[PDB]
Amino acid sequence: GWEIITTDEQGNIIDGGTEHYLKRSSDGIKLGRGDSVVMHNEAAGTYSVYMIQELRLNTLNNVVELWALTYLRWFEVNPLAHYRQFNPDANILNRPLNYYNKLFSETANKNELYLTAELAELQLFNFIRVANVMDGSKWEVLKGNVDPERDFTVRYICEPTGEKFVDINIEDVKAYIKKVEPREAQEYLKDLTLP
Amino acid sequence: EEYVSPRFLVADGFLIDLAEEKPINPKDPRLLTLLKDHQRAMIDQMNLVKWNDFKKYQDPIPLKAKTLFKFCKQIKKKFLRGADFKLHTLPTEANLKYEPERMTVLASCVPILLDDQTVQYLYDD
Repeated sequence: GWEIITTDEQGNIIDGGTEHYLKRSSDGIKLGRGDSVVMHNEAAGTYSVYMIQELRLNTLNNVVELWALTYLRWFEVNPLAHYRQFNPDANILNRPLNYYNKLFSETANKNELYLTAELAELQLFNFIRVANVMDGSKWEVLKGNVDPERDFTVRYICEPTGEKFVDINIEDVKAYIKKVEPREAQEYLKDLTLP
Repeated sequence: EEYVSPRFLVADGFLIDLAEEKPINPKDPRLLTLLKDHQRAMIDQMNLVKWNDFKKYQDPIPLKAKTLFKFCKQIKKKFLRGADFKLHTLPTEANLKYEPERMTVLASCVPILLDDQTVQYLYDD
């Protein structure tokens, strides 16, 4: 129940002979490069969020591959790595490893996501809803009026293992992702977390 | 109370999944995907409630489990409340036996999906 829409740089192209996005027949949800989606994740037993990175039309197939960049949710952070980074005198620790689990779980904003450079193929039948992913400032605006099921904030890209946090402007990332070549885009975001 | 990872809380002999805000069978195959070695080790040394002991209880399950009810999403379900305030399952048909002291009540509880697709309910007495 999803349609494919192809356009030049602006107007649509007909079927009879270039950007791709998906449109839902039901309401008119548009999904394309830069949009974030909440996805059912059967293996994790909880939902995941991604930013769409490429709608690869697979002439290999006559089928559509929806590739996206994976967000981390709070519980996928490495709480020791996070603490040690943001407390420099906390690479010399003395606490139990489980204290760091309690501390992170208890103080983290559960709707703060962390970008990663890791791609996933997403299947449309697992799509739950569009994510509203805003930067740290836009998130101060909304504080007492956020919907914990749609509304998310991002401050960092980091490694898929939940460490090495680097400040990013998420709104700048969306615009970058919808401009440059996917392969170039992913490889650049991959370099953002390396010494 | 032990936070064996940022997602998983052990408290009151229950494993609590803090993303889903709900208890997990410690024997849930899904943990083979989610737990690290050291975290599985912790749980095995931890002495948890066996979810199988629930299987043929016909009424809901009363608990002293403060942390569990604090961190878990609850639904309201229709039950019969006795004179002692224990909840009992509603018979989905006429039961006939005079019980004037048992009354229909909408009570807060925590649903758990059992091994065999049977649903149980935990509540604090």
